[PDB]
Amino acid sequence: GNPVICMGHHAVANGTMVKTLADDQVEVVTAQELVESQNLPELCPSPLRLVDGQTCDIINGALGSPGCDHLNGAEWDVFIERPNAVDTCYPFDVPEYQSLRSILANNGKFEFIAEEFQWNTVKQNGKSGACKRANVNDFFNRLNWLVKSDGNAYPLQNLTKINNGDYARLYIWGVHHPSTDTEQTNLYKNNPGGVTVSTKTSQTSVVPNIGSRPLVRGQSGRVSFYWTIVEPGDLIVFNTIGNLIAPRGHYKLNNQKKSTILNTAIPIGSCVSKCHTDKGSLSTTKPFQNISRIAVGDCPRYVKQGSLKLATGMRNIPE
Amino acid sequence: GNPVICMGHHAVANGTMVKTLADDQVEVVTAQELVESQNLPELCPSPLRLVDGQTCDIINGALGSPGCDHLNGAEWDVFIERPNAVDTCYPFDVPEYQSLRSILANNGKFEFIAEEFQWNTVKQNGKSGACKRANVNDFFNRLNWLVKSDGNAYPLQNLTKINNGDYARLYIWGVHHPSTDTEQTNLYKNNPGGVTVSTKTSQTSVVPNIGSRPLVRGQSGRVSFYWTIVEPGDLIVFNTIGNLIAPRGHYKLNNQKKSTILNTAIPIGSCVSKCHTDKGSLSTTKPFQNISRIAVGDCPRYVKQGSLKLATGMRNIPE
Amino acid sequence: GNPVICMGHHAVANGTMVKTLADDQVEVVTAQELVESQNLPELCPSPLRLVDGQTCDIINGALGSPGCDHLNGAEWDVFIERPNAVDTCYPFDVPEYQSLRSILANNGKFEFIAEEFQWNTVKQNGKSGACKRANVNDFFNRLNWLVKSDGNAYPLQNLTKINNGDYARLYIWGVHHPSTDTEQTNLYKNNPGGVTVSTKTSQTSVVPNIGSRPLVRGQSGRVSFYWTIVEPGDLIVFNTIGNLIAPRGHYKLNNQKKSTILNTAIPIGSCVSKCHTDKGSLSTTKPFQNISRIAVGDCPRYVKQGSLKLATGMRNIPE
Amino acid sequence: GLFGAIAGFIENGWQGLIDGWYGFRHQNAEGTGTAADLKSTQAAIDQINGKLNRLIEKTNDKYHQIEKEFEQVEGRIQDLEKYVEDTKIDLWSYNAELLVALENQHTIDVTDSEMNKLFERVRRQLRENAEDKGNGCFEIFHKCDNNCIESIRNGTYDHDIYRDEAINNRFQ
Amino acid sequence: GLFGAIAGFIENGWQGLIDGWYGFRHQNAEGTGTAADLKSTQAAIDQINGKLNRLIEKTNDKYHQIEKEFEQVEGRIQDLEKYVEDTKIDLWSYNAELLVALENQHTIDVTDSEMNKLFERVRRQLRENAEDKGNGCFEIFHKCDNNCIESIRNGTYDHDIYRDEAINNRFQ
Amino acid sequence: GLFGAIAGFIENGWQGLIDGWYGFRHQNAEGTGTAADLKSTQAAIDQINGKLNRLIEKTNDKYHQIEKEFEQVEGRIQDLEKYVEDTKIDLWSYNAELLVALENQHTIDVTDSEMNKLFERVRRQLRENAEDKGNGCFEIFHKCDNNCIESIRNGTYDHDIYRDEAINNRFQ
Ligand SMILES: *[C@@H]1O[C@H](CO)[C@@H](O)[C@H](O)[C@H]1NC(C)=O
Ligand SMILES: *[C@@H]1O[C@H](CO)[C@@H](O)[C@H](O)[C@H]1NC(C)=O
Ligand SMILES: *[C@@H]1O[C@H](CO)[C@@H](O)[C@H](O)[C@H]1NC(C)=O
Ligand SMILES: *[C@@H]1O[C@H](CO)[C@@H](O)[C@H](O)[C@H]1NC(C)=O
Ligand SMILES: *[C@@H]1O[C@H](CO)[C@@H](O)[C@H](O)[C@H]1NC(C)=O
Ligand SMILES: *[C@@H]1O[C@H](CO)[C@@H](O)[C@H](O)[C@H]1NC(C)=O
Repeated sequence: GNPVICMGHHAVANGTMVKTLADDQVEVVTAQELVESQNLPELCPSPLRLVDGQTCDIINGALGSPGCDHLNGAEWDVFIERPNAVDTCYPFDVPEYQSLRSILANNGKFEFIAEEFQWNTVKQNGKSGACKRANVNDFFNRLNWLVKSDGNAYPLQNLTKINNGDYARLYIWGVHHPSTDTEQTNLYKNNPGGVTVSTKTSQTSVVPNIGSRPLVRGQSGRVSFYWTIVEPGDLIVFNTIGNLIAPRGHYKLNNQKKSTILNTAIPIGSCVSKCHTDKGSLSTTKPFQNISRIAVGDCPRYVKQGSLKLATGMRNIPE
Repeated sequence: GNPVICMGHHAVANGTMVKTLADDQVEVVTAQELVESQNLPELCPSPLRLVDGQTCDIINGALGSPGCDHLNGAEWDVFIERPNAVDTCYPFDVPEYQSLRSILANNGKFEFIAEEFQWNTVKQNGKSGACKRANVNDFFNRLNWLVKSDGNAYPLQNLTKINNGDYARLYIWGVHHPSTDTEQTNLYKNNPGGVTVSTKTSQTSVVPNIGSRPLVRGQSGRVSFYWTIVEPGDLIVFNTIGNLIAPRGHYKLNNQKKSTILNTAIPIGSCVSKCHTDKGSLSTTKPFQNISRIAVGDCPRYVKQGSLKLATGMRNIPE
Repeated sequence: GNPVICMGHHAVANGTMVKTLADDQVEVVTAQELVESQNLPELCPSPLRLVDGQTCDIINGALGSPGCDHLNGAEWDVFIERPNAVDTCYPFDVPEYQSLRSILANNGKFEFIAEEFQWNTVKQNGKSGACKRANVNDFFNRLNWLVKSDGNAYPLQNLTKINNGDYARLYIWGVHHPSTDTEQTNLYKNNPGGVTVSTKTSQTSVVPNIGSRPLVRGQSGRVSFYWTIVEPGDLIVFNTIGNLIAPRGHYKLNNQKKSTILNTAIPIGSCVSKCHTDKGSLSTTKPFQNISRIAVGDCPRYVKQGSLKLATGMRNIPE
Repeated sequence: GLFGAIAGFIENGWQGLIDGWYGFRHQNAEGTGTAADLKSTQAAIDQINGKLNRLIEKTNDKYHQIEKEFEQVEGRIQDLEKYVEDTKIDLWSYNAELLVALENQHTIDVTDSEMNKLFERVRRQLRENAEDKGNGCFEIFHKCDNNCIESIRNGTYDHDIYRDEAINNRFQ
Repeated sequence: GLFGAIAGFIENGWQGLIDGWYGFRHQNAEGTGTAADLKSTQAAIDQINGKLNRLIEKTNDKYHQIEKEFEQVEGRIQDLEKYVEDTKIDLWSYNAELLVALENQHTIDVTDSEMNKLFERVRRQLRENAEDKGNGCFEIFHKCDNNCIESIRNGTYDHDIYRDEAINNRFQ
Repeated sequence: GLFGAIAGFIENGWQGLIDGWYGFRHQNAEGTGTAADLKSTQAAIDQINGKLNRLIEKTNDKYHQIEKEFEQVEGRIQDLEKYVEDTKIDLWSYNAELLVALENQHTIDVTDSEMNKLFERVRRQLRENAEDKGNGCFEIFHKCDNNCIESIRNGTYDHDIYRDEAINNRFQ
């Protein structure tokens, strides 16, 4: 009665600590990290379709400000908006800015359908020094600045665009706020002005607000931009006695809107990834990440923990 | 030393696959489905109280449009709003539409309390061809269209309603937007009009907006509706120099608001269920469902999975 | 072959019932309650910094209404706002009330920086019987009521404040709504009035609304308050032809905003706690609480359950 | 399973066991038989029902909520409403996925455990009168008629009655 | 429990065992006694306190949030605020309900396991010198005085010392 | 572990076992040796892989969401957006924290279980020919050359062959 057989298990010199229900630090033979804490220093242009706005944010892109011509016809899964983007035109605001930005970004393309508006008597294509294009006074190339005729006339405008296409139309238009009563009359004769844009079931009415604003690119006036969506089987009516910044057409809206926008200064590179944060793309399989709450695409879920180790082996008890 | 006794367990010919932590497909003897993927093709009128709006949505129901008389006095747990509901009156909009719809739906009843408004000099009960009732020009029967007297007078209106009841009051009122300066003067003499409705601590002021809107039922004008809630111990003051669409009273608000609205084309049947989706009622005990995120009542929780099988037996190893 | 040794475990006369996956009531030797269902009848002033608004809510505190002088210079982690707070000044409203209240509360201090505004011709320091201070007609001590000169003049106001400090500035200002045309002219000569306040990139324009409101402290008029934030490197421009309730300076905004507000009638005591509810502070280590969804500080997570017992011992099988 | 009984040293289940989850299968001089064990079967069943009752339990009784379907995009507020609902759904879908997984893993370990408990019960009944064959079967080292077998199944088996016979057979 | 010791082959607990969670109860020629086992008791306690520390752990430190009480209905935005909070509370309440259930099920399985470990430890100490009676008790087939018993409890028991005596008693 | 094998009656692991997770270590007249067990190792590995597959599984494929960073405070709506995202993050962080803890606790119990299963397998192969020494080692009471040892490891060991020799050595 002398031979002996022993049953046992493997071990390593130095294992990895993991958490359980009952212990914050248990040494196991092998483990796998579930939190991704590294990012790429660049944005991957594949397999998602990225469009770099460069010096234009998505709002000035849509208005057609100087320097945004490269965005014409662009299509994107993710619009890349740059923090150092700058205004290069007449000073403006958008009462529901984030909402318009959301719509443009979500839609995912800049497909503009030009249209002829038969405006009456009034002069078209007004320009400004605040919006210069190659040293020449210009304006938003998607917008049409209406002013009084040489005969000092600004008659009531009353125009209709009917939509019997198979897509919803996005009309972007604006109302100009002069600095003084003089500027008001000098531009639009009538005082006060007024704009009313309406569909069958919705409407927007704006009365201009005359007053001095801070000087921006040599202007105390402001343009406030609005938008109107026109569904198939609907129609839009523009009504003005002054101060209208008219559209030159409409943007096409996709029926299905699948896109978005990402604001970051990180440059676009040559890598391949379907997950993008504002800190750069991720190339990982881990189920979680702690890099940024701002993440677009096929991404790990954002968590606060810097590390969460999944045990992939038994307890390590060496010797 | 020859007899033998064996310990064992049962098995079936063909078992059911379930998921665990370690295996996506394990065969067990029996299992139970936790996701409900079947619905009834109808809405159950018991034990919840449903009110079918039919051709009237809840907003026109509150306004008292033609065809909505059947909703008078209605009380509901769930207002059933129909996709094919149509406008049958003067073209209108509601600046905070979804908010008004929410309040009316949540309140859960149409209890209208008529009141006498001693309007001065002005004509009452204005009607329109856009809102015909049995071939006769009419209007919202909860609203009162004030216009100038035959003596071409529209004096400043200045009326007060005090609330010393034991319930909060909902006043629904509107402001009319004429198509032209002519229509403005022809209706209200003064130009411009103006409305101010206020309580002790809140107020709403509206200036009419004259302009051409699209033709709807033969009208280029629009009515914009607003509302004012008057708590017990408070009072409401109506102030007008034109264009007011006056209330004929107020709706009673329940102190506790427990109701809601469900928009669907699904017909009401004869079944019994306390869970309603926009696809029809559910008759199930399962803890989850994948039919619709839109669910009202005592319902299973909505999940994405089409199926989730709970093991109710041991592993099946047949032969 | 006679001795016997037995292996066993302890038990008590009466144990505690707990829940598991398979049983709603299991008796274990010991258990620990994880839901905190008791609160203190007072608010702990340590170690968090509490500021009692007393008879002043945070809005009148900011405006500097009579009775709010005690809030001058105050700094808080949690502003304690009282349900029985009352208005002691000219009747007012705030178009985005909850938004302004949030900003003030979140900012966490009342550091007012007085500035000299070189208003032209107009009289300053207008007062009112609705806002008495020691039997003398007064006003919000942070606001400056501009009215017409003795020479019956109210010239266009056109003033600029530039921000080259290292902090963002909060300007609070208002627009007065007269009860009648007479009151309008008697106060501001011009009719109508008008206000335009703007920065480089933002603006707010308000036209007064003349009409009768309910009598509050002997007044039918109302003041609507607005605000403008001016970042470093930006500037603000005030533009008025009447009805402006001008600021006397600006509040300092912290870069990092970490504070909040708690509305409750619970008195402040002498206890120490970092968790505050609207029902009183909590002093507990439990991970959960069922006292109130409204909780500020280092608090247990709010749950619906009144009790959840964690087993801290084996199953109790006595005798 | 954690105990390695079901799909372990028990090679397979018994399709002929139709009146129980666990049971006895024997062979003696008189013949063969299969009989279900009541206590083991009930223990497994009760614990599985406990899961069922706790699971199919609580209401989720909701009425006025938020809009969840939208004709056209509006922007900021609609984005938040859509984001709130999608967030809710993912979390709950996760909960469901995990819950079922947890229950099933536990259900299998419980049933595997109950099998093992039955084998161990009988092992302790037999004492030195039998030997583990390794396949969940005990070789009984004494004559054991149908009455003897039943006494094992119903727990009245007295090992001292057969011990002398059994020890003699085992070790000579 | 998964191992079937507590509320299993151990018929009940000991109310007289007030200094430990597990222990020994013996009877020999000199009398009877009950003594706690420190190692088994401590193992159970450490794992249970471990749960407690991980549970009663992390802050949830929140200040500026959203309004959660409302005087009167406002509509869309208030509906969303109300819906967001109600959604949050249900999710956390679920988490709490499940957490306690998971911990408790595990706590019972651990304690049942630790009982079983102690019995198995002693079983291995005794070798061929004792027999399992079926109730968590071992019949010892040799004279075992108080010093002998203590050697078992403190793990110094040497089976070879009594082996001849024990085997002779067992099989003759 | 629940079974008390790993970090239990097995005092420690084997750093020399580099081609398996579990195995055999023997000493006979011919010498000593260590050899991995394929079935036990594979069983542990497969179940851990199942966890990995189910864990590193599903997409979370999101595009248009909400703003999550803000230059300056705006009030009510921004408060709600911030509150929504913060609520979301805490819940998922909770989910992750609990998930890993649950998996790891289960992983340790599985591996400890697979260790115990192997020991029990060999125990049943050896029958009355060996005795448990208490440290995961069996004292074999008959001559066992390398072929004999291998027959144990590969499961072809026939206890009846050595039974007479073994019984005689054990009890005389
Ligand atoms: C112009 O306005 C009149 C009424 O003022 C309206 O009947 C007509 O349809 C309008 N024309 C267009 C082209 O909108
Ligand atoms: C993410 O975790 C890593 C460590 O895993 C840590 O160094 C880093 O700071 C974390 N990122 C954060 C907290 O944003
Ligand atoms: C009418 O207005 C005057 C002031 O213009 C006010 O004194 C009076 O109370 C008002 N009457 C009603 C009934 O509102
Ligand atoms: C729900 O699940 C069933 C299968 O269980 C599937 O056929 C159905 O399409 C699902 N419903 C959805 C995805 O809306
Ligand atoms: C006053 O207004 C004029 C134009 O109307 C402007 O040039 C000037 O800067 C303004 N002054 C101040 C102090 O804002
Ligand atoms: C909290 O739970 C206690 C019991 O633990 C109960 O008495 C109390 O009413 C609960 N508080 C609620 C439901 O607000």
